[PDB]
Amino acid sequence: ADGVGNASGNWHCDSTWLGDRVITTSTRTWALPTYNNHLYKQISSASTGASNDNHYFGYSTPWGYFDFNRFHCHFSPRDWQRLINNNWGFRPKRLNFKLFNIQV
Amino acid sequence: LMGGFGLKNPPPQILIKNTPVPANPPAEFSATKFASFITQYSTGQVSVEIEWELQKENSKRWNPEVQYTSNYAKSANVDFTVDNNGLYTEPRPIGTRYLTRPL
Repeated sequence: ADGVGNASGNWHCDSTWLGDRVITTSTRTWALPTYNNHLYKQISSASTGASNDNHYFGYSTPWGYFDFNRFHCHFSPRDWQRLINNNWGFRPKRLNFKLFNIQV
Repeated sequence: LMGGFGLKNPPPQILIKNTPVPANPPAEFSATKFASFITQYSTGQVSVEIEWELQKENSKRWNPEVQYTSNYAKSANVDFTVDNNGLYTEPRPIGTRYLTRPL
């Protein structure tokens, strides 16, 4: 907990290569609108003229979500080069996620 | 100026010689130097081990570097290999300067 005038986090974008580990860190700035005017909505392919293969039924939500699942979210092009030229393999190990400096 | 490491005290010269083996001397003494020797030669193995220290690349450059690479396309031979007669060849000079640094 911080006040109005104190930052709640620092910018960290970095890549650290140690031994058989590489640690990527990426910071981005985001913007979140209000979706659906705070409503849940039944959504469907009804009255879309959809083919049978395209039918669906579901719900749209007021919520947003964070998606970091792509490799350029993490590796820079140079970092990706270091990985692929020097290594027979790699896998993810652990993850850390932070949201901070909220402004409404 | 041809390149490499100038050394006050370089790796020493290593000198090798076949020891002379006289042929059969005459039956009466002569003070003249022997000119007559058994012809011979020698062979063996030699090993050299050098430890090298590396200076790692610290760069914050965003975009990919230039790298030395072999050509991916097909060809009749592979670079830095023997041919069908057993002759090892080196296709080209390879320098050391690929990675970059700010000035």
